[PDB]
Amino acid sequence: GSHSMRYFYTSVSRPGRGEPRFISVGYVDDTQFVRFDSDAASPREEPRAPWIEQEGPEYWDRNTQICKTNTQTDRESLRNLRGYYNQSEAGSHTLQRMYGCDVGPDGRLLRGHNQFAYDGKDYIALNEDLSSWTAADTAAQITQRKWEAARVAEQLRTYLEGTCVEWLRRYLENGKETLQRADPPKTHVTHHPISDHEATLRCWALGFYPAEITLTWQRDGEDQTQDTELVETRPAGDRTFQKWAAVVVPSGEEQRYTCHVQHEGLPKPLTLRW
Amino acid sequence: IQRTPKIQVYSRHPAENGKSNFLNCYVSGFHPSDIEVDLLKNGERIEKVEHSDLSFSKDWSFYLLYYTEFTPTEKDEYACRVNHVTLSQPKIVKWDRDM
Amino acid sequence: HVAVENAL
Repeated sequence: GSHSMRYFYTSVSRPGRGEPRFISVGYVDDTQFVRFDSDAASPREEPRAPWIEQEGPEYWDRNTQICKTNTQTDRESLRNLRGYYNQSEAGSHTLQRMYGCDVGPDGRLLRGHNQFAYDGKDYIALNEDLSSWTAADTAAQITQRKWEAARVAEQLRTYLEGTCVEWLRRYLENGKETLQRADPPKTHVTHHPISDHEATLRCWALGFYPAEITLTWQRDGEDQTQDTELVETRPAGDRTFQKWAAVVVPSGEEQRYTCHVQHEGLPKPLTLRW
Repeated sequence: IQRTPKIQVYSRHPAENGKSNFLNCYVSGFHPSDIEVDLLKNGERIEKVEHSDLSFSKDWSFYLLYYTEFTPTEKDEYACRVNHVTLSQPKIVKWDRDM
Repeated sequence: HVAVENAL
């Protein structure tokens, strides 16, 4: 894969209860490093990872200002969208944005991203060529025309190919001790009798990073996909992740089941048994 | 245009009676973002609860982690109570240390 | 953050 940086913006209107609230979080791969909340008393971009704390006041002032500007811009956008869709000012609406870069082994941009969603639906996205847009509907085509005329794609391309990957490389080096270190899962199998006839085997993967992982049960070397309960990968709360997979087995057949774990932190794929 | 939250209740570290730990309630895959989440001890709301900063997944659905420090015992019961526009009433999910 | 400002 490739290392990445992403910013996630969320603005939500609240008619009758003031202006829309803007929230921003930034990630390097699966590690959050900054946050901003427009409802805060003194709205500031704040550190969220140890390796970003070293950045100077100029960094925090600049990014705080951009977030303040983005707060106002999103409020204009929300107003604008309401008009495009002929919606009243009574209902709450949501605007989301994700953007960022993937850096390649040469240290150059591997792929750039910049996409928007309105009320949970794809609205407009910058294509991989970073020079054109994909608009979801007629409303988004109005936005497209504005952004074409304003040469938005070019400006973003410049950011993505330069600033973005430059700072990403910086973060990766400053936080190398954690960001460029893969923590393999601590794994085990538990056994939970359901009756005299069956029991649950649950395969655990705990304390791993990054979040990407594969957990599978096999019986006699055959995949048990459609019989396995796979929970969504979840945060431990300490910057690492958790996941488990479970299968119901006939009593006395436990030995025929094997759990298989793939993760970039492992020397090699694991096979587990009860 | 609305998606109901998935809910997982679990501890940061493998549960051990009498050992300090963290109780988590992970809500995800929901939209819109407004959501009410409470951690409960024996049916009573826990006061000191913090949550993560609002973020979202590739499909645009939101996720949040609510968490609090706790020391599990044999008889004490914990749960997560969630309300969302998509729910006709608060949903309660009990903490099972085996899950 | 990108310092490019354009309302939808």
